[PDB]
Amino acid sequence: SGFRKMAFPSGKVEGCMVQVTCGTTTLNGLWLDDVVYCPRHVICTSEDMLNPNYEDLLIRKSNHNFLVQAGNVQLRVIGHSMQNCVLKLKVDTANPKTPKYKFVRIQPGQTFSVLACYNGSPSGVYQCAMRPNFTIKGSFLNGSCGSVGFNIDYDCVSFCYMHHMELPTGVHAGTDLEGNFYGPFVDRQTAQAAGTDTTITVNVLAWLYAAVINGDRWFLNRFTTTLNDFNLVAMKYNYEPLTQDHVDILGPLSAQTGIAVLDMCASLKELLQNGMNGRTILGSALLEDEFTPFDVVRQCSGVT
Amino acid sequence: SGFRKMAFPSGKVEGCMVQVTCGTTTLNGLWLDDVVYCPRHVICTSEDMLNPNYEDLLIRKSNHNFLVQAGNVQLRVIGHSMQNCVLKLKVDTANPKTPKYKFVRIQPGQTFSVLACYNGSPSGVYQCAMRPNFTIKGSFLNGSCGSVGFNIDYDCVSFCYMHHMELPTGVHAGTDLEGNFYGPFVDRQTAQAAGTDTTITVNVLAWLYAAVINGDRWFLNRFTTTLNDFNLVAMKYNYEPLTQDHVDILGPLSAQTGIAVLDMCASLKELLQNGMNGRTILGSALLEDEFTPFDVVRQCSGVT
Ligand SMILES: O=C(Cc1cccc(Cl)c1)Nc1cncc2cccnc12
Ligand SMILES: O=C(Cc1cccc(Cl)c1)Nc1cncc2cccnc12
Repeated sequence: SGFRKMAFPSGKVEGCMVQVTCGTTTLNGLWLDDVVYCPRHVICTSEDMLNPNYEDLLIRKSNHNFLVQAGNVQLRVIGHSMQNCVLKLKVDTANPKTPKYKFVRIQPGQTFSVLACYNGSPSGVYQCAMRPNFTIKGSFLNGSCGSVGFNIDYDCVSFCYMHHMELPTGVHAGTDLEGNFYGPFVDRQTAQAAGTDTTITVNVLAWLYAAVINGDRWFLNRFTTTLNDFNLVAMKYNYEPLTQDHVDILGPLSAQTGIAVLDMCASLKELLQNGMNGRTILGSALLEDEFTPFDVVRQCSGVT
Repeated sequence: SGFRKMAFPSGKVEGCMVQVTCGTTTLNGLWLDDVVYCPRHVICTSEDMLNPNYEDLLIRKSNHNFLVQAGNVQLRVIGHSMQNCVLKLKVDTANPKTPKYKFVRIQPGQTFSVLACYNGSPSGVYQCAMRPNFTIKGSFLNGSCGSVGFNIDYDCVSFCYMHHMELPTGVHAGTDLEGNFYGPFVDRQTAQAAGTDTTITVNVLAWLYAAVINGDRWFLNRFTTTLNDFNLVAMKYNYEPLTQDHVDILGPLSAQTGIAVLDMCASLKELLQNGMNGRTILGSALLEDEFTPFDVVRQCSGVT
């Protein structure tokens, strides 16, 4: 019993973190096999970040300018290339601690763990969701660039995010491990619109099922709704429209609790229209959307 | 910017987890140097848990009855002893992955990370507080016994908690690494009073300072209070009385923000008396007490 914002164990990722320095900028890199991945803005000075021409800036750099240090040991750089917004530094030594891994592009609404790092050293781990507007509400300070987001399935780490930037609004933007930004962001010191965010409906429903499993049931009502009626309410409250694909992935939670997905939608509709009335659900006074249906089943079944 | 319920990176602890089996019960153990620590109830069957005489139950067991497996490799047990509610299994091999460590008894109100494990395998990591009533509001399923709580200072892991039991109320109880229960609990299948819990005032104030640092300032008011006046309000709302020792540990956060501790107490007093009025602070609609002043400074300064 109990329900927490649980992160994946970070050990497999801690073994991949290194410090990358170029000129006077230092950030984090991810060492997998014989390649170190890091944000390409490691080649910029603060003056360059205004409107950087990364191709020209990288031309002035050579392999010996990229200082890569894995804990205490120095790595020898034998190649460098820019792929989208990431630099790939080929090193002469394969990381002996490379776990089984994949590079994945996650969908908005999906969750992942972040291992926040500074100077190649891990500082903390937390769980978060990729917002529908492709930002993340992380906890990151200067020097955290190059920290990564990931998920783990048994022995395989699927890397989905590399941290690059904090918007003027205090939210975070980054790329997949091929250097493609999630969302419309560019790696420049310019104000950039994140765009309208929405609440991840399928995740709120999954968390309501997690509440029922853990004993919080006060919000269950005698009502039902339809996808159409629920979606009129979701529109009004800035929630993502619920589809049959979302109902389908909620199937296991519906079977576990015996509560039909549309009946749980009616509970969600009532909570959106009336609020919580000073009550809480799983220690929260708001509707939580950072747990996917897969996260709820994993946490409520103990997958290792 | 951003503020998350951040856990310590769990890699150093993942390297210590093993599976311990005795008879038909399997739980987790912590392998440090040549000793494996685990809850002593690993020697019980379900029938024994009613009123176990652990001394008699352990007398029927020999070294060869304790099966300890570290991932895939089997450990040879050359000694066993019971210390309070933990068993210490001496093994013939020192754990090569033993980090620098200490065994500490944490105070109520302090925080720590839990590495939830099943069958010696890590499943997730989360941050929590030891409640004033010596329970923890964890996320644990059957088989999670032996999972540990810890803090990390640079390269040293201070182990503070070993999980033992879930109370009928769904909250969790466990011991320090010398096997002493936190709180009045006994390792028996009997209903046990946890006792009145309270909100950790110093931690709510620390989190309010974290909110100001991260830009959430709507709750700041034109008022001040005294320790005596604030404590009348704290009494009414089931908050721990604030002392000068708590004001002293809030000093760094007061210096960072320029907000006197008693002025922040007046903000807390107003939030307790009026509620949040449908507003949020750091993504929460309630007053959070799972961040200590040290946690706030660590997260807002990036200690690795
Ligand atoms: O945003 C930047 C630097 C930057 C500037 C423009 C474009 C790009 Cl790609 C990167 N770095 C940081 C990341 N996360 C959090 C922060 C907190 C404080 C200060 N810097 C932070
Ligand atoms: O509480 C027990 C077993 C037990 C019974 C009596 C005394 C003692 Cl020391 C231990 N184990 C579990 C721990 N945490 C969470 C659980 C969730 C479901 C089922 N068991 C759980």
